[PDB]
Amino acid sequence: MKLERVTVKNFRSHSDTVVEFKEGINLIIGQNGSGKSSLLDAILVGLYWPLRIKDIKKDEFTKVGARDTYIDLIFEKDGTKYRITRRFLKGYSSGEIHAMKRLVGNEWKHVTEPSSKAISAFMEKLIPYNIFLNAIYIRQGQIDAILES
Amino acid sequence: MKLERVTVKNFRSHSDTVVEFKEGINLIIGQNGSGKSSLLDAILVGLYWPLRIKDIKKDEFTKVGARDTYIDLIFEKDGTKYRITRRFLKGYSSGEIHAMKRLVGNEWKHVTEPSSKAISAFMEKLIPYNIFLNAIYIRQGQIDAILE
Amino acid sequence: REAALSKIGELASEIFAEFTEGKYSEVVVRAEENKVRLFVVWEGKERPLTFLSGGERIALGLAFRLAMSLYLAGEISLLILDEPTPYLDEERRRKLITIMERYLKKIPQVILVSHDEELKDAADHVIRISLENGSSKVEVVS
Amino acid sequence: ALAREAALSKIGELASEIFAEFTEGKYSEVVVRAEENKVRLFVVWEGKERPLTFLSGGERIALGLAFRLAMSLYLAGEISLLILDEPTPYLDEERRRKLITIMERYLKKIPQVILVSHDEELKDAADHVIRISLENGSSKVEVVS
Ligand SMILES: Nc1ncnc2c1ncn2[C@@H]1O[C@H](COP(=O)(O)OP(=O)(O)OP(=O)(O)O)[C@@H](O)[C@H]1O
Ligand SMILES: Nc1ncnc2c1ncn2[C@@H]1O[C@H](COP(=O)(O)OP(=O)(O)OP(=O)(O)O)[C@@H](O)[C@H]1O
Ligand SMILES: [Mg+2]
Ligand SMILES: [Mg+2]
Repeated sequence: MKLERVTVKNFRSHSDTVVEFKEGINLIIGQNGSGKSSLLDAILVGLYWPLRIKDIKKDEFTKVGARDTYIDLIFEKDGTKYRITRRFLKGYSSGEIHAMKRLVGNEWKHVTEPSSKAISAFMEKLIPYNIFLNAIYIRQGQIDAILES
Repeated sequence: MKLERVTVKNFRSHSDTVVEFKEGINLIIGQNGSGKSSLLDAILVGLYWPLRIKDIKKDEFTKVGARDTYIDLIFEKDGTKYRITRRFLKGYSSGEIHAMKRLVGNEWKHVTEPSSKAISAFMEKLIPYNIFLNAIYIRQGQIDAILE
Repeated sequence: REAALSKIGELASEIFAEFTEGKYSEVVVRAEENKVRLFVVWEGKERPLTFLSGGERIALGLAFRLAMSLYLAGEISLLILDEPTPYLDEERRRKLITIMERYLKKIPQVILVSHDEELKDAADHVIRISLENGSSKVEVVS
Repeated sequence: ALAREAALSKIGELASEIFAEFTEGKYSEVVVRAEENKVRLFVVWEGKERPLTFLSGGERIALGLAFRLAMSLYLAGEISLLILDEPTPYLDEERRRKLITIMERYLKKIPQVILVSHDEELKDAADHVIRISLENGSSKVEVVS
């Protein structure tokens, strides 16, 4: 798996951010309270939502003054370029966006049914949640967790 | 409560250490692996042994290459000057030594029977192990524990 | 525990406010039956602890600890902290030093352990510990 | 059961190398054992295996990073990505430097790695550097290196 770009809107301290990750070592220096972990958790949210992390709840990650939360992720896995779009709204599904696509030329095409259910199942087969959590994304405060048994 | 002097022999990296604590902010600067937490945990063992903390074991804390672990703690509490002394003998638990005394005049006198159970019972009444670990000695990595 | 935390709250707020440059005006200690809830006031509204960043959490933890030791400065009088600077950036570390000269100094006795030299400034007594040949060596400075 | 023994054993040889380096040989080897699905870790010190409690707090973070790197190195073709949030806590000045070294020595063998930190010192061992600041209630990303 390789991340290309992350677009987040109204996620914690993020109102509208766009990050383009490259190959090699990508550092993001920031001070306490700046947005570092916020960006990473959005990436997690947009990939496996719904999650099983008690310390990450929908009604809490929507930027204070905002109403909708937007996360757009474009990544590459085994030659195929995928893209997942999540749009959170506290009111209706009509506006809610949950679609994972496959790039065909210059056009993105539904990899499957646009819903948390279908996208979850497809992501689980593309890259299992557990493997992402103790092998890929090491959250803040969890560096030596791997030593625990 | 106020700590006065701690003498530690053969506890993890400590061979023969003696520290004198004073009023105000007493700082101990050291590098990773230099002996800081070891000294602090020695104080905890000296005050409340037997502790039921999984990462502090009698069989494990004896300094490698030695047999005699000795901890002598001098501290004040409500005007009285106390002193706890403990000795562990690797390989011979029958050799342990536990004693707690108070400064009467200029002569340390047993405040209770010299044993773990007796000392412990007296410490739990002079300052409960529970309050010690929750409001007094914040172990490494435990600073936000109170938030949970 | 309910009655306990509902005493140090004002002090914790005070300290946490200066630790975060007013970013968080207050710390609320509410009750929820057999389980206390702590909130932080951000932009005038109460926010749950998840609201904070990792470094901010460590700061709130230090604030409570100092508030606690302060409230008990008479009956207990001692606080022992092992490595208070993890997760703090350069700025929060400088603020910590101010919080030491201001609150930590109000406690009869404090034993602080750290790899951070920078803390030497707000200390009354300094002792150096190093590993000299498989064994710990102690040197008194201040 | 034995295929996991092969994986683990391999990751341990990798962790041992990085950790010996990270600690200037203070700990010469990291051991990984398996007595019925129960994985135990030991660090070799002065010739013998020592349980993990033997370690200091900073050392335990260094060993943790060693297993994360080793882990990502062993899956570098199947996963190719490692994201570390704040890798420096508990590490003293020297171990922080040493870490940098461990970075463009091992961290550069993984296709893609996303680091996050408040330590500007890691600004060297990076390929691309991005700053994030909190301007007026919202985060602002500025591209640098
Ligand atoms: N719902 C929200 N709306 C707006 N801002 C928020 C929201 N939730 C959290 N924040 C802000 O985001 C910050 C925490 O973000 P984050 O965890 O990304 O920081 P960080 O860069 O990782 O810092 P550290 O070095 O402390 O880890 C807090 O300082 C907080 O004020
Ligand atoms: N039984 C033992 N015999 C000899 N040396 C030991 C023993 N147990 C632990 N050590 C050594 O003591 C060190 C850990 O001590 P301690 O936890 O006191 O360090 P520290 O000064 O707190 O460092 P840090 O900044 O990493 O927290 C380890 O580096 C280890 O090598
Ligand atoms: Mg963070
Ligand atoms: Mg320590």
